[PDB]
Amino acid sequence: TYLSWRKLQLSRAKLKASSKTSALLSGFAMVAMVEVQMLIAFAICTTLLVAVHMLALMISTCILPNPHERLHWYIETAWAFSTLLGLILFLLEIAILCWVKFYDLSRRAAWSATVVLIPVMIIFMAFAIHFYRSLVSHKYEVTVSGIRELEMLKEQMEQD
Amino acid sequence: TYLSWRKLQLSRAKLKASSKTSALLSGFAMVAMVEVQMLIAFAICTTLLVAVHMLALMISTCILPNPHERLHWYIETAWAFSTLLGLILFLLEIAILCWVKFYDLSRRAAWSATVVLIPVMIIFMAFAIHFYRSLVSHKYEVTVSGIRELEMLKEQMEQDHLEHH
Amino acid sequence: TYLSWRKLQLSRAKLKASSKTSALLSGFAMVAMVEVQMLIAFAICTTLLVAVHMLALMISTCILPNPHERLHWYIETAWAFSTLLGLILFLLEIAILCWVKFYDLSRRAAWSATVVLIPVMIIFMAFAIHFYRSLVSHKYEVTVSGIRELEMLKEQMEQD
Amino acid sequence: TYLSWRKLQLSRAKLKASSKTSALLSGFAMVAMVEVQMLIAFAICTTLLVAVHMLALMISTCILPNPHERLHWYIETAWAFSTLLGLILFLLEIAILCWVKFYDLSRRAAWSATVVLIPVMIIFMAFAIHFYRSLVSHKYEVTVSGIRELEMLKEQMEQDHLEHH
Amino acid sequence: TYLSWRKLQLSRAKLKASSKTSALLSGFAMVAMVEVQMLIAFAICTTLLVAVHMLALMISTCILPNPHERLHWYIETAWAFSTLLGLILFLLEIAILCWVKFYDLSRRAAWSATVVLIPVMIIFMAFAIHFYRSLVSHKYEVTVSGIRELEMLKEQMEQD
Amino acid sequence: TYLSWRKLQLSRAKLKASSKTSALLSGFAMVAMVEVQMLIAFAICTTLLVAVHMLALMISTCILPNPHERLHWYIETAWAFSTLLGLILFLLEIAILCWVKFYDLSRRAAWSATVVLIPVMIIFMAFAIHFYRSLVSHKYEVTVSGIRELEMLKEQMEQDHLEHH
Ligand SMILES: [Ba+2]
Ligand SMILES: [Fe+3]
Ligand SMILES: [Fe+3]
Ligand SMILES: [Zn+2]
Ligand SMILES: [Zn+2]
Ligand SMILES: [Zn+2]
Repeated sequence: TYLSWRKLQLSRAKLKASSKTSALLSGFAMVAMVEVQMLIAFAICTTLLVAVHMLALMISTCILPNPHERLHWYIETAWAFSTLLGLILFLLEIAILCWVKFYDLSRRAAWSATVVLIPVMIIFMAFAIHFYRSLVSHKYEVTVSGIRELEMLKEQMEQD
Repeated sequence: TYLSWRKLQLSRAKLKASSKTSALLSGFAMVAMVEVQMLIAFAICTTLLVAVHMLALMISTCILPNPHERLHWYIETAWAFSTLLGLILFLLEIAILCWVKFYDLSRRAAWSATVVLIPVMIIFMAFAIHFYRSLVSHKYEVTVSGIRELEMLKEQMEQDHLEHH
Repeated sequence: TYLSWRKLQLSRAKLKASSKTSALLSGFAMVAMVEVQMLIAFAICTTLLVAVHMLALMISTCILPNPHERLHWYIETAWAFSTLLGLILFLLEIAILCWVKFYDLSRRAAWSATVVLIPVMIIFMAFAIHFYRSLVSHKYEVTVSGIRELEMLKEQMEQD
Repeated sequence: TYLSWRKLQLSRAKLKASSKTSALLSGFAMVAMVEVQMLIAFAICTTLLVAVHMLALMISTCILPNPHERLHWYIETAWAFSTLLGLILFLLEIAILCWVKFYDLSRRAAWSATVVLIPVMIIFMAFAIHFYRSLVSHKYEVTVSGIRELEMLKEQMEQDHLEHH
Repeated sequence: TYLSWRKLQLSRAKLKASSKTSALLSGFAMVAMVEVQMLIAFAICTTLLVAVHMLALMISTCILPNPHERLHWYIETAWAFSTLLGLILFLLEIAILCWVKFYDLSRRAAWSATVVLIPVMIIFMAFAIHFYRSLVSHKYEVTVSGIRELEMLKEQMEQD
Repeated sequence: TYLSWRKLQLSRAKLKASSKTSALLSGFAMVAMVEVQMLIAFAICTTLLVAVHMLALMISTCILPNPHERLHWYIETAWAFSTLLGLILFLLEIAILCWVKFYDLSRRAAWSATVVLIPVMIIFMAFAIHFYRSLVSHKYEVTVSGIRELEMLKEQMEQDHLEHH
């Protein structure tokens, strides 16, 4: 009873927060684009960011009406994946914007920012891979996949 | 008990989230339009986007007061449909905006974006079709459904009034 | 017990959502007006939109402190009516804004938008009528009024 | 039990909504003022609007820690009053803004708007009066009410301390 | 049980509202500053306002993980104090902004606004004093301090 | 029961507030940057601020699905740390902005502000250090902790599968 209650309240706080954040990032970004008016990057990015976020929101239009377990995990993962694509794209978006604001101003600064982004993107790209892998395949293989990737790390910290 | 409780808390988190997002997308889009100030497209889009979202918000003004099941599902579906049209129109809106911001600047970028929208747009249009199909069909079933509930309400006041003497 | 609990949680999610949306639409609209600077329309509209929304919010300042049933339904309906007037006015506002942005630019587009608004406004005007009618009169007459208007529709779909 | 529960959940939804709206109207107004950059009116209004709203927010900083009943109603009423002044000032603010945006443009529009505000303004001023009247009256009753509660708190620490030995 | 439940739900609605408002005031203010571009005042103010608010938010990062009573009241009061400093600073900020918008325009108006602020600031300064006094000292002294300050008022209303 | 309930409602109010604030600070900062359009500082700051906040938001994408205790505390701490870095970077961001807005205008004001930041910055850096220290240490403990939980999950599917025959 406490487990089903916790699961349901987790989908309910995930609904309310996915909604507020996807909507807010999308809106702030649209405004950020109109306010300033590699550019193929800028457009494909803004447009992709809003598209991916709207996808997540719709997945919150449809989880409400809806064995059951496998379908709910595929939908859940599609929502999580769309959302992660949105956070990543919002980061790329601010990179491309430092780029556009500083283009004819200072190249050193722009390049510096876009560069300091790489290590975080790696962690970001890492998870994006897990959610994508989890989407095509079944829980087991990805569960064992995950134990392998973690155990091969357990050997590194000890050596040091 | 847990089922009716979960259903009611789902309509309550759907109310609170439909409201916050419909209002936020609409407001942000209106501001985005005034800030830059194929164009027939831009205007019809902004205006449709705000109209469809206001529709959703009103459906959240009216689900609160509310056999009942069929009527509640139709209203629910009209809400889901208005909302989905809003997400689509918001996406269309950012396309038209890349279009307008980049028009005399770079055609390659704008076109590239507007194109990369297609695979996602398919999924959006797909669902929009299902939600539309559910509405047109039950236009019949529900109107009646609503008559039966309003009648039962006219009847519950007649019984509740027959005891006042 | 479940009924009184559901009624109370409905007034509580209606309070929280009326508040967030009335405030957000009002603020976004005020900003939309200052950012661009038939115009009598534009001013009367912006001003009416903010006034009607503030009305709803105040009705949320006063439902909190407060036979009881009839008074609560009149207040409820006044809140719903103020809110609906706000959604309508927000739509009119975006119409008038396409109008103002495109005036000396393209008349075809502006007129096109303001036109595509009519069928939705009808549905909007329709409900605005119900809430107004519900305000002056008592539940019964409007309940029967509603059964008549719906039954006269039951005859149309069958014929086709 | 249901009554005390409902009262407490009403102060909790009133806290969460007072906060979101007071903060949002204030922020939006400040931005609206800087964006355009009878004028003594414009400044006194913006400044009063933000001040009154910050007042409300602080009253939400202090209802959280809190005989008790009379004190809680006075504080509640000060919150409702600050909030209502904020709604009024926000309305006044958009009037003065139609005024300023349209000043050298069209006087007819600005005046028309500012006029159409009157019937609604009456209802706002009406309630503002009631909330004001409740405050001035109990300035007496409550101060004392608060002394009795703070004393009982000074006394509950003295009893709670008499047992430590 | 009802008391511990109410206390916990009060810290939970205080968390959610401190967060939304501190974040919103800080963001709106940052934007208000960039949009317009005694000035030492303007900068020290904007900067202090954002700093004090971020302080409150962090205190909401750390109340979540955490005899217990005395520590929780010191943290609580530090949060309340940071928050109050934020509301005050937001008011000062709008004063300084009327000041900056009207400087070369109309001095009468600016001075008028900044002046009408004083009586509210007094009430604001008053509470800021209570929360600060409550921070260095223990509950008792400030409780009695508070009974003295209130009783000396009970003598004024009667005389009139 | 009350303890596990309180813990779960604390992660739920922390989820909802981390989300609203991380998203709002990030969006507001991006807009603040485009609106004005030592500068290497300005760019690295804005970009770091948005990156660290997006990190926090994602940690709220993943705490929802989730021995378990140690893993949940590490994830919790990574969230608290990303969030705190965001508050710091937002503060740094408004400093750099006083700097940039006032650069060719008044150096006294900008410098004054940027200086008055120091005592608060200390408290922020202080906590940032503790949260960092907790992470580096348990890099060991947790990885293992997560292996034990994922294994137990691989084992609970093997038992749940041994009964299907
Ligand atoms: Ba501008
Ligand atoms: Fe809630
Ligand atoms: Fe909320
Ligand atoms: Zn009779
Ligand atoms: Zn003693
Ligand atoms: Zn087998």
